Amino acid sequence: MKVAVLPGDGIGPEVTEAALKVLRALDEAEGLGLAYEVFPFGGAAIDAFGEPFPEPTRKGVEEAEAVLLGSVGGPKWDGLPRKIRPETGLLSLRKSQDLFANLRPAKVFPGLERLSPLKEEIARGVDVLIVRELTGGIYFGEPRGMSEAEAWNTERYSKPEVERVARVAFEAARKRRKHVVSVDKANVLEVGEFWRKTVEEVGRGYPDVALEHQYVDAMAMHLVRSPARFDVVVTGNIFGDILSDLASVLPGSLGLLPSASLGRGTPVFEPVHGSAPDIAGKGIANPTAAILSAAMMLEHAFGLVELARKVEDAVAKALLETPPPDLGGSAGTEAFTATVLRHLA
Amino acid sequence: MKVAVLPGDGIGPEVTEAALKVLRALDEAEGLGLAYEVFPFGGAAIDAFGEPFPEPTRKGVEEAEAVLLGSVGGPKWDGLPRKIRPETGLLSLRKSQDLFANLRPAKVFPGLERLSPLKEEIARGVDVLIVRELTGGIYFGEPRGMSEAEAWNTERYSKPEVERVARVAFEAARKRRKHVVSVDKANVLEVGEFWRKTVEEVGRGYPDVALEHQYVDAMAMHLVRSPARFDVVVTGNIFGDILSDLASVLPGSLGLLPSASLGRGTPVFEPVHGSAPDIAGKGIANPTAAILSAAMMLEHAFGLVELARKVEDAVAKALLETPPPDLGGSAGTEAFTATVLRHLA
Repeated sequence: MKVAVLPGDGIGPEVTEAALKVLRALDEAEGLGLAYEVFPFGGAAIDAFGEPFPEPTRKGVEEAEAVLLGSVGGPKWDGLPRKIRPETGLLSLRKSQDLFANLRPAKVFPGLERLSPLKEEIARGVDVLIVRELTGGIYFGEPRGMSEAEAWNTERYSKPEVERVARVAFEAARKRRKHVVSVDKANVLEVGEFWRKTVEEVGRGYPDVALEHQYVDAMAMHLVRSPARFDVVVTGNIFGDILSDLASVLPGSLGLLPSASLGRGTPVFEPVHGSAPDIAGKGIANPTAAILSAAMMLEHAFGLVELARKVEDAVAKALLETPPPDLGGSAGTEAFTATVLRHLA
Repeated sequence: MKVAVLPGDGIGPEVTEAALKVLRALDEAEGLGLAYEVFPFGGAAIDAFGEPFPEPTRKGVEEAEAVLLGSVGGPKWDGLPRKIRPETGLLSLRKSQDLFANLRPAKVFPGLERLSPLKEEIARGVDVLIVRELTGGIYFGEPRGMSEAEAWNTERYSKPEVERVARVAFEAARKRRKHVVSVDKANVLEVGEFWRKTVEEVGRGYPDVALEHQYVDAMAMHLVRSPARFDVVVTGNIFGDILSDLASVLPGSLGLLPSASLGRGTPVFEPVHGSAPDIAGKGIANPTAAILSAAMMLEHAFGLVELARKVEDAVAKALLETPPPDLGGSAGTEAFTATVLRHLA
């Protein structure tokens, strides 16, 4: 199990090490053959190397089986040339490994329905994975322009772009509850219609996985009214962006959320939360998102789904047993990682 | 006050007459100079005339100051040629009057936070009006197509299309709480950027109204986390469609929602709910949406905002005092219209 570990900035070192504590603990207990090396990325790399993604890290990410990424970014680097800012190294990293699917799961863990914006009864059992196409669609479409008189942008998708994101949806669903919802605007848009028939054609290779389709405006409505009804959700890039952010607020605790970017090259697992420089070194940073990113790595980079589940369960019990300051408790980083390991043992 | 009344199908006759009872009651009490004539539309018109929008109604809508529209649609007409279906007469009606802005308000009335999907504390005080651009954007953009290899669609807007929907937002905000949020994707899209600077230029003529801008994916997140923060929301057509449906589920009682379509010609005020043929003639249909459409008519077609508010208040008190079957009570159509009139007197 070859991991490139890119802690980054701020709380990045702290939360990344908490996830490595879970992983080393599983490696001793099951013999996963863990091997990892820590590499400079982000602001630390700009300061030490002069660019956020230097060639040592490029090579190390190139040679690894997965990246456990921390958090990148800081005011010190915010004014730099776009070429070398922290935010841009994240895009260089995605590009180098041709990652075309962002996976953002939102889950209301047992006993934390209290944190949801939705009423308990709706929040109970939500566990949905949003698969967002990353490389195409309107942010990248041509033709595009603006004049004094008008502006234009093109939502364009080819059969390969849809097909590849559809297979990561289908494959992900097999590792969870065997249901996929593809979301489109097939009733008004050619893109919609084309997307739908390409996912339905791809669906055929996955007989063991159910597929239905929803129009995006009905899908936003269901994500507030009955989000517990969904397992995996797949859609294009801008709708994936709108629907991953919609689903992200449903647990009501944004710092808990893990992320993964999957593609042709080395996959990247990271927390959705930023580098939170303001509390770096205090040992209060909530590691839940970084430990859950480690769990997504086991599931999606090594196929160790059952291990991923076990880690999630330990996290779930820990959030109840010694809630972090974010959930109104007092358990600092170490203390919280400890009760996860304590449930893991 | 010249009104063309188009009751339509199913519960259309029943709920439309309940709204006319409120209006005749205000007309006697204040001397509004109410004048209305009832015209065939929808399925009733297909059956009597052979088309859902016949020339008598076209002319009557042409000569009126506002349309109070009921609900249109029925299985009997669902198989007909697209040219003459009920759904298509609604589009012919919009076209004839060049209505370019759909206004959908979602409001959690006092004491009905219980019905919301969101926790009480978030649902309390939500009252947001979504203004959706109706004529342009991607559903209508050229170029558009599909081949075996790819599909394409164009999100295109000209300075006039944005400018006109922006002024109905600004004007609507003046009649409520003096704040507008315009929503875009200005950070990635040319359309976004262009939309933003055209609304900010239009904002200048409305010094008495505040303007801020939000990216759509952040705006979906806020509509679940703090929707009470917003007065009027304006955006393009597909985002207006996604965000009007998102906000519509927040009261948790879809049958209550009024709608208005505003433009160059005669404005149309209607309930969001369909014709509900199954309960037509039973006198159980909830009139709240049709009475609230009458109130939106007073506000947006005649500028009688204070009267509109008074009607809304009577509705609010009535929903608490004699809740309809939909809110778990027993008050049928008549009974509920009566306690509105009783608060209105």
